[PDB]
Amino acid sequence: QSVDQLIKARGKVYFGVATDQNRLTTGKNAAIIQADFGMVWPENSMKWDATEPSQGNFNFAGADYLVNWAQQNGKLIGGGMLVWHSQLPSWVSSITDKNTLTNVMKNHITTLMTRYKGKIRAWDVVGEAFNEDGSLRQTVFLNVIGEDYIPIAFQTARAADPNAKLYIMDYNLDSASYPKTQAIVNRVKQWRAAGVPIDGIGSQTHLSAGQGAGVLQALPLLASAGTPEVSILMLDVAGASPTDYVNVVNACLNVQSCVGITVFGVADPDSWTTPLLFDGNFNPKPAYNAIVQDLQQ
Ligand SMILES: O=[N+]([O-])c1ccc2nn[nH]c2c1
Repeated sequence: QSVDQLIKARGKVYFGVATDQNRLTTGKNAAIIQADFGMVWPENSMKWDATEPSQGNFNFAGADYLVNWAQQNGKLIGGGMLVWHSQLPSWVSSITDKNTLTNVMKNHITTLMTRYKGKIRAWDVVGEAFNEDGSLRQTVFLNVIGEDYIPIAFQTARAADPNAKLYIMDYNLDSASYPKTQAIVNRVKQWRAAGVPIDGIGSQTHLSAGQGAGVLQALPLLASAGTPEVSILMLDVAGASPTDYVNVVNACLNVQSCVGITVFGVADPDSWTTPLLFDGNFNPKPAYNAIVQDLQQ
């Protein structure tokens, strides 16, 4: 059975998966994605290192491949990460001038979003902008542009493609008692009150064993920021316990603004702790069956 079809029948938009050309050309990834997932996200092909490895010299081959594959197979598409401190070319981090970096960041956002205009359901505009204590991570963007880099990124993205849902995403938003979760909520509330177009908070849900339970409280907390949408993304779970996976699914089911869930790959050997839903033989694991059973009605 298809977790995407079943979650849609529960009123959600999609059950998605991260992938890219190297997965879709090998093994059973394409067949599993065709059958079981309604949205694809690029594991790497839309990050800054892949798409703009030297300034103004864009490489769209991998991103084009994924977008084309998705359209041919009837899948929704997400993109990202537009602004991130990891996988960032040295030519970017070497910039110390505010105007220069602002213009570079805007051009990077606008170029990618314009190329795929109208084809992308949601973009991860800014990723991993928070320290664990809830302060803002001191990246080149923060240090050179200042705190306005987040407003600027979102305003630029909205102008480039107003069809897309614009997300901020972060990890360790899995417990309501951890400072980072309330901190991003507070800053997103404030940004939106200032007119910044943040449509979504995406929770990069990389769990250890037993951490699914806390998501039942953390995801409603994220939704209290008042964004149009929240989502689970890059989901994986060390040990792949059905209990942890079912808890995350139920958290999304319980939150009206949660639009869907994306799992961080297909088969365990291709994971970034056997933490995915398909084994090395590309067979569904107990956690996959448990999600199916939970979503059936
Ligand atoms: O939901 N995802 O797994 C996922 C993977 C790669 C991404 N890049 N930007 N957003 C992403 C989400």
